Amino acid sequence: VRYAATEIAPTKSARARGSYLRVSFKNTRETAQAINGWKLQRALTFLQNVIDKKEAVPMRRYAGSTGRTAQGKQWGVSRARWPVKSAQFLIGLLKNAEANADAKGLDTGNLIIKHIQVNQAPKQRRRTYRAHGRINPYMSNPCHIELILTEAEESHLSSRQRGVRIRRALT
Amino acid sequence: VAAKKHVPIVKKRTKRFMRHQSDRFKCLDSAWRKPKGIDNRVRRRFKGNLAMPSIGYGSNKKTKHMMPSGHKAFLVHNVKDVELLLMHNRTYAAEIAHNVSSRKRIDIITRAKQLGVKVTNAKAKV
Amino acid sequence: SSFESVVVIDGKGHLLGRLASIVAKQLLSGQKIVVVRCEALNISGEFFRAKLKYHAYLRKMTRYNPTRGGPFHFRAPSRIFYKAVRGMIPHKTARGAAALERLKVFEGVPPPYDKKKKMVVPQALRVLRLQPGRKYCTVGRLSHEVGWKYQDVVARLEERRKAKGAAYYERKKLAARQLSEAKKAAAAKVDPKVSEALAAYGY
Amino acid sequence: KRVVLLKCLDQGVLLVTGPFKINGVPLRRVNARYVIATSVKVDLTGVDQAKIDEVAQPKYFTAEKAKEKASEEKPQKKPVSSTRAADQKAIDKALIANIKKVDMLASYLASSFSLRKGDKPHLMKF
Amino acid sequence: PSEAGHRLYVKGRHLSYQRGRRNTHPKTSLIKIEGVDDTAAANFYLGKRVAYVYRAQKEVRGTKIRVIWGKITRPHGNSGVVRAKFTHPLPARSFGASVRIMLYPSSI
RNA sequence: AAAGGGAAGCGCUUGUGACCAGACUUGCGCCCGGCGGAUCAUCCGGUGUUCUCACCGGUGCACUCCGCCGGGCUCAGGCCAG
RNA sequence: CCCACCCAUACCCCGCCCUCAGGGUAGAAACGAUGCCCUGAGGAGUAGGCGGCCGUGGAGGUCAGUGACGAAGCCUAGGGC
RNA sequence: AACGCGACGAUACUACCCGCACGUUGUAGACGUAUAAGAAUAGGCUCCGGCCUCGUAUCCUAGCAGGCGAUUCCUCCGCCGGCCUCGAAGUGGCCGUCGGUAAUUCGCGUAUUGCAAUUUAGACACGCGCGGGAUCAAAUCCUUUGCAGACGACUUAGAUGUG
Repeated sequence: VRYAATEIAPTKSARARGSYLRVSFKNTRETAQAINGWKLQRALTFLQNVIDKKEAVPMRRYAGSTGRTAQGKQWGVSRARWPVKSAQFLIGLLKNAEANADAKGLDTGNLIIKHIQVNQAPKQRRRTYRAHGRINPYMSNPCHIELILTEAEESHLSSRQRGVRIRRALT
Repeated sequence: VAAKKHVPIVKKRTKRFMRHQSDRFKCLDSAWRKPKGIDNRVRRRFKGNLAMPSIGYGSNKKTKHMMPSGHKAFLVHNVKDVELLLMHNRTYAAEIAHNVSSRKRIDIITRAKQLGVKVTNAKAKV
Repeated sequence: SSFESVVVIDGKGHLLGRLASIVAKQLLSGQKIVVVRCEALNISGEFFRAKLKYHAYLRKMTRYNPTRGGPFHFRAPSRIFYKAVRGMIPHKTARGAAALERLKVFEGVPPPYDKKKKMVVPQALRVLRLQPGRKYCTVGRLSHEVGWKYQDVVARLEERRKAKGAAYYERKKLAARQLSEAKKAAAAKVDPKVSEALAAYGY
Repeated sequence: KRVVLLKCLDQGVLLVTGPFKINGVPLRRVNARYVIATSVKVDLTGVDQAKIDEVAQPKYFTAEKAKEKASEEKPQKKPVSSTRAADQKAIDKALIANIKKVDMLASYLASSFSLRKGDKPHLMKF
Repeated sequence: PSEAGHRLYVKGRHLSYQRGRRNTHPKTSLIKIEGVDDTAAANFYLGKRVAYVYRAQKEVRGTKIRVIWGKITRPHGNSGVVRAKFTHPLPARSFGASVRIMLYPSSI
C-alpha cells in the first residue's frame, strides 16, 4: 500500500490507516483539519473533549447553514460543531498509530501528527421513497483515512565590477 | 558539427492559436478550430479577440522546418537510418525514435559521433 | 517644468476646476501635490449658482438604501476639491488609486506645512483669469451654508498662525537688514579684482 | 573628470591624459562620442610629439593585457610598467608647466564635473 | 571633504506609451525630460541614450538592480515631450517613474 | 505556490518569481623542431575497365610521403553591444 | 481666420508568406524539370463553388522497420517543428 | 466608517528599549530629491534712501563617492546636556562641551575598471543577531447570572469575601 506522503520514510515514523469506514466524510475532514499538525497526546485529549462536549471542531469548508457557538473563539471562527463519530474513529486510528509506534520503538511523547488525509470512499447506495411514486438516492458517503506521525524536529562578474571590488578591497 | 551559414531564423508568431472557449470548457481541446457561426466575434474579426491562422503567418522558406541550431530534424530508428545523414551533418540533425531500445540507441550515438552528425536527444536512457 | 519632492499650494485665490485639472495632471504624471487652505478657494460665477449646483448634488441619493452605493455628500471644502480632482482622474483603476494616494488636502494650513514654502498656480489664479466685474464665490462660505461646522475653528487657528507668522516676519526683516549692513561692511574688505571679475560675470 | 586631449585617433577614438598629478587620470583612450568639448584649450608648446606618437601608436595599451590579467589571477595593486610611468611623466611635465601659468586651471582640472538643480544642458555652454 | 553631488545624467518622468484614445502601442514611450519645454529644446536630446533602473528580488551577477536601455528617437507634440525606443518596452507599472537620460552620444 | 474592495475567463505589451531548450568547450591551413613507419614518383609484369584510366606484386630508403607530439602564425567560429 | 500637434488595418519604402501573372533552364559538367532562378500586382467575406494537405479503423507491397535491455495506452508548470 | 481618529491602564515571552551588524527583506519609484510672512491686484514692499513684468531668484555646490600631511582660518555643520518653547495631526530658539571643516597656498597617492555598460551609495518600515538596561500580564473555553437572547452576542459573578 502507498500513502499520499511518500516523502516520509517509515524508519522513524508511524502510520495508521482505515478504509471503507461508515463515517461522514465532511465531518471527518473537518476533524482532521482541526487536529492537523498537533502533538499526539494533545490530539487525543482534544478528541475526547469533542466527545465530551467541551471542545469544538471549527466548521471551515463544509459549513453551510450550520450553527454557531461560543467554543469557536478558540479557533477564531463562529461556526463549530462536535462530530463525535469522526472523533471516535480518529481516536481508534490514533491509538493504532501509537501502538505501531511503540512496536517500532519510537518515543511516544515526542510524536506529532505530520500527515493526515481523508478521502472519499465508494458510496453506500441506499434508496428512499418520495411522493408521487418516486425513488431518490439516500446514499452514505464513507471516507478513507490515513495518518502519519513523525518525531518533532558571486560569479560571472564583469571586468569593471571586478575592478571596483578590488579597489574598494584595497581602500 | 556546427551548422552551415544561413539567414537569421525569424518566427512571425510564437504563441499558439487557441480554440474559442477552450479555456472555458474542458470538453474543448486547445487545438485550433475555426468558428463557423454567423455572429461569432472571432469569425467576424472584432478587435481584442482571438486571431486566426492565415497564410500571412508562414515562416521563411529559407528557415522553414529549422531548429534554432540551424538543423532540420531527421527521425532515425537504426544505424542504417543514421548512416543516411553522412552528407548532411551541416544541415540535418538525427532525432532518435521514442521506441528504440537502449543498446541500439548507444550504437546509433556511437555511429553518429563517428559521422559527426548531431543527435538532438542523445542524453536519453543513460 | 521642475521636478520636486512635494509641491505645496496655497488654496487662496485659486479656481476649483483649473487648479483641480492642473494638480490631477501633476498627480498622474507622478508629482506629489499637497493643497492647503481649501476654505479660501474660489469658484467663479454668482454664489447662488454654486448653491444651485450643490443642492442639485444633494438631491441625488440611492433610493432603496442610502447607506450604500449612493452619492455621499462631503461638505468640507477640501473634500469638495478632492471630489473635483477625483472626477478628472480614473479613480477606479490601480494607477488612479496610486495617483490619488499622492494627494493631501486640508482646511487652513496645518503644521508642519505652516513652516514650508507654498507655491501658487498662475493658470488657475482668479486675478489672472477672471474679467473684472464678474462675480465670484467662496467654497468655505458654500460649505458653511451646506453644513460644514468648522468655519470658526479654522478662522481662529488661522488667526493664531498669522500672529506667529507675523512674529517670524519681524525676525526675518531683522535678519534681512543685518545681512544688508553685513554685505555693506564687508564690501570695503573685498579684493578689487574679485569685485571686478564678479561684476563682469554678473554677480 | 576633466582631461586634456593630446591627439585624435582613428574611428572615434581620442587619446587623452589628466594630467596624472592633477586629478589622477593617466595616459588613456576615450571615445569622441562620450566626451563634451569645452572652450578651455591648454597650450601645447613644450610637449614632446615623438612620445605623443609612441603613445598614440596601437598595441601600446593592450600588448601586456593578457599577461597582466593572468598575473593578477589579499588584494594587491596592479603594477604600472616603467614605460607607462616614464611616458606619463614626459607628457605631463610640460603639461603642468603650461597649466600653472593660467590661474586656478589646476583646481579646475582636479575638480570633477557634477550637475546641480537648474542646470539645463541644452542651455549650458561648455 | 566634498559636499557636491555626482549626477551626470538628466532626470525624466515616463508618462505613457504611444497611444490613441483607445489603442495603445507600447513599442514607443513618452517622456518629459527635466527643464525642456519646447521642440527646439528637445531637439538636443535626440539620439541620446536613456536608461530605466529598477530593483529585483534575486541576486544575479553581483547585483539586484536591472537596467533597460534605449534611445530618444523623435520629438512629440509642442511641449518638449520626447519619444523613446528601448530594447524591451517599459512596464506599465512605471507610469510616473523616473528615468535617466544620458548626455552621450554627444555632438558638442 | 499565488490572487481576491459587488464576477471570473480572454488579446497585445512589458515587469516580477519559478523552471527550462539551443549554442560553446575549438576546427581548418601554413612555418619550424622531435618521434614512428614506409600506402611516395618513375620503371616492369598481370588484372579489370570508361580504351586511358585505376588496382595488385617487384616499388621508396629518407631534401620524398603518411600519422603523432610540442610551439608560433593566419583565418573562421555563441550572445549582448559601442 | 491663422499656426503647430495626436492617431486607422488609409498611402510610400523594406522584409517575409501565399495566390495569380509574365519569363529562362539539353549534341545535357545533368533535374524530388512533379525541380530551380528573376520580376510585378493583389490579399475581407455569409449562402455558394473548387483545390491541397492532417488524422482514424482495416488490406497488398516495401522499410532484411521499432520492440520485455520495454510495443500500444495514459500522465507531464519539460521541449522542438 | 466593522480598511476614520484620539486619550488612558496593564503588558509574561522568542515580548519592550538602547548601541552597532548586516540584509538574494519590501516599498506608484532619492540622486542638492534645499527655500514658512500676511495681504491688495483701479495697488503693494521698505533699511524710509527708494523699489515692483521677470524665481532667468536665494542658499549650497572644488578634495580616493572625495585620501594623507603641512601653511592658514575662527567660518560652517552635526551629536549630546541644560533652560525655554512647540497641541490643527505638537519642534524648534539660545547657551555649553565634543567632533569634523581649502576661506589661501603647497607636497605624496590616483594608472590596469584596459575606448560606454545603474554611479549597486538615500529614506521609511520589517527581520535575523549579539552586549546591555527595564517588566513578571491578560483574554477565551468552563460554571453561574437574566437588566439579554433563535444560536452567536450582551449584563453579571467565580482567587478568603459585604463571596
